[PDB]
Amino acid sequence: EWTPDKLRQKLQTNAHNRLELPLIMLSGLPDTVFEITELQSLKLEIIKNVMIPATIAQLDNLQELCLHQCSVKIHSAALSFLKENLKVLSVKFDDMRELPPWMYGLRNLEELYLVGSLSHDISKNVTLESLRDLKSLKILSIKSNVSKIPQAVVDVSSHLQKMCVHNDGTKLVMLNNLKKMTNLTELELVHCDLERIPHAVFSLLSLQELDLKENNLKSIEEIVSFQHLRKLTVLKLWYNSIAYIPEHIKKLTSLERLFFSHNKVEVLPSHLFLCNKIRYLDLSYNDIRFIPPEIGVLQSLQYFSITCNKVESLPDELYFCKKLKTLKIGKNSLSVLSPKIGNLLFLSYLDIKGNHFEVLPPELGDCRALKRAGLVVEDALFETLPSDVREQMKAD
Amino acid sequence: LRQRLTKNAQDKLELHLFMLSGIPDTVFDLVELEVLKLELIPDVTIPPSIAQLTGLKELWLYHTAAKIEAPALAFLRENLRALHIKFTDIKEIPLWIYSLKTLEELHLTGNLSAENNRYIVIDGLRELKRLKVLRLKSNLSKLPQVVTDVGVHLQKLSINNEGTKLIVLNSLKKMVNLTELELIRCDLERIPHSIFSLHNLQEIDLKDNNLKTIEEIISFQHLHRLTCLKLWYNHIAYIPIQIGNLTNLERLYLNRNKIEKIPTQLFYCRKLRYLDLSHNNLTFLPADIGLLQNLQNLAVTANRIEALPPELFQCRKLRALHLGNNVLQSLPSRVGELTNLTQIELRGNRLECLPVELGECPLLKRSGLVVEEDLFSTLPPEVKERLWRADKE
Repeated sequence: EWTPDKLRQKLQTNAHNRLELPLIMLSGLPDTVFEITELQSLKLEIIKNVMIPATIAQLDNLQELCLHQCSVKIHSAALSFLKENLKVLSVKFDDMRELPPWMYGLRNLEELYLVGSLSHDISKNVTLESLRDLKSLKILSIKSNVSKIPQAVVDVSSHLQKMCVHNDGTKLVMLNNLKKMTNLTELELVHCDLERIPHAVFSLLSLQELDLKENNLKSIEEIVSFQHLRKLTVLKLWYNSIAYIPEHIKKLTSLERLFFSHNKVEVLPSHLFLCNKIRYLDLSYNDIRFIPPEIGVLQSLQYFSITCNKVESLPDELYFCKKLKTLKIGKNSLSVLSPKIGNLLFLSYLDIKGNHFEVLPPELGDCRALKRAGLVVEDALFETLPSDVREQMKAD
Repeated sequence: LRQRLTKNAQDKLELHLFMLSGIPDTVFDLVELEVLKLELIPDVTIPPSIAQLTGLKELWLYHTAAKIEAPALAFLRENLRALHIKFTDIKEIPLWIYSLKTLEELHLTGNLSAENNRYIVIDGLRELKRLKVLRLKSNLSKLPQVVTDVGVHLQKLSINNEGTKLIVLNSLKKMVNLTELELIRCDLERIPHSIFSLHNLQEIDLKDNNLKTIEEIISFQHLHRLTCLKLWYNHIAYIPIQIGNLTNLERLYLNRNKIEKIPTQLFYCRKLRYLDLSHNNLTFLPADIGLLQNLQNLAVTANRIEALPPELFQCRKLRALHLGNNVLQSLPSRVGELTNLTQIELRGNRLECLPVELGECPLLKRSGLVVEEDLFSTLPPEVKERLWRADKE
């Protein structure tokens, strides 16, 4: 049925920029798969009871597998070859049998994407506790209900660099495992049902990027020990219910990426602006009433998204900072736009859609890095501009 | 058969006959067919109805023991011009291939080296006169004397031994008409001097020859016509400065090597157009890349380059900037000055956000701009509308 020509014309690329075969709705693998030796990945979607032959040895370029609802078996020499060749895996398990026990037998694994539906009996998974066999595993994305962190995660404490969980409404407990992370750099706890910051997250000592998205954090209080995360530059805390940012964020002087958008903060603090190292500050769709005038310290800020907030008064101190490149104030509560905007030499993004304005000043022509495609304004207010001012951003 | 017709890389009409009892006569009734592909056809005879196959120019023989009719033999003598022969046994090759006179491209893939059949079977390629392309994926321990006899008219010698070293013995001096030499997977471990004795070569490929050192290239100025030095898939850990003497290079394929630093002398060559240094150990990119104005596709995929210098965007002819799988922290806005850019690869990088000026490139589209979806979302929805429209329009 599946000639090699059909598989050659089936060939395409995946989300990881690899040559992937999306084998979907089949009974097994064809033997003409292995004639395409240039393949780098196979997407097996709902192909159960599959026995992989040794002819996979012809797939020298293969470095990725993506098993989607497939209860696949492998043969011994094929197992050895994929042990000596494979780097990336991504297995989804709608049913437990669809997760294969053979896949942990490799040792050259770097990246793993363990999406699926794990049972709450997590510590009983000896198949999980075989990730200690993997001597190069650095990316571990478990999109499943991980209530209690496995000791499988303990066994890969050092070699791991990216740790991702989508717990999907289950509380993340047994914190001593995440205390045992030594060389982990990227902790991505997306929707782990964290009622606050866990003490495990704070016992990290080598973190660089922390994401607590969709985690109902109550406060950011323990920050007296975030100073030990001098390696941290990325703080991802948006789509949350945080209502305030205390002064304690001054502890980290290496913070660059700060996310606080879609939060319950009603007034932005000035002591948040006291830190000047912060280059990325995201606060879109917040409830901020006004910006205190201490934001002038934030000179290195290249991203201040205050768009779709409740902000009615914008101080002139923010326009003193000229390094702000990506600035979005769209759908805000402003009344007039500040004439002094020309000092922002590096300003590519300006978004003012939805916000009520009386008359667009000619000083919008004073922006140098602004572009007409970068200046998202309505057609009616596009008409309310001088022709030279129109051409200033329209003509490249 | 009409719906079975396809097209090859050479834009010729194609027909792949795989695992049939014989060969259909309705295949031979076709007139628009150009390349017929005989794969795994056990012991068939070619009917003279090949007189209908006037556009037929490439006979592809894969494991096919073919017997031949005399009028069809004459027709193939006067029409057929490209024959590819793959065989498992040295008796599987047809003996009427020597009677072909219009044949110029031959692809003898499969072991020609056997006891008392080592190049004695193909000793009949002396009868071949117009042969210019001779691909040999045949595990040759030593290069034949028969190609030393033939190479006066040969113009391309692609030898794949799949792991067997050639004892060249400078025997290419009698082979003076080569314009291309593709020594692939030969495990040479050194560049021999036969390529150096030649003068007419313009495309030199030394793929997977385990070239640890390439210090000989100082003499490559003697080769005044070389334009594509494909020194890829080797063990090259550094580039000697005498490559600066090679001003005639246009494509320098050094990808999948162990080179960790580019000397600035390599950056003297103004004629470089395809600087592919992907899958290497480069940690920084020198600014002198702005001097290389003729560069079009700079592929530094899967390197250690953390920051692109602004001088990289001095060269306005960059058509395909393959920056994927690198450690690029941020891409500077000077890419908005580039116009020839058609496909830029940024997925798999440390890129924090996509700058707005990336939308300034006219010919760039979504298929060209391959990037992670969240990285795509960082562009303004009006700029994102422009790029999505370039996908649409």
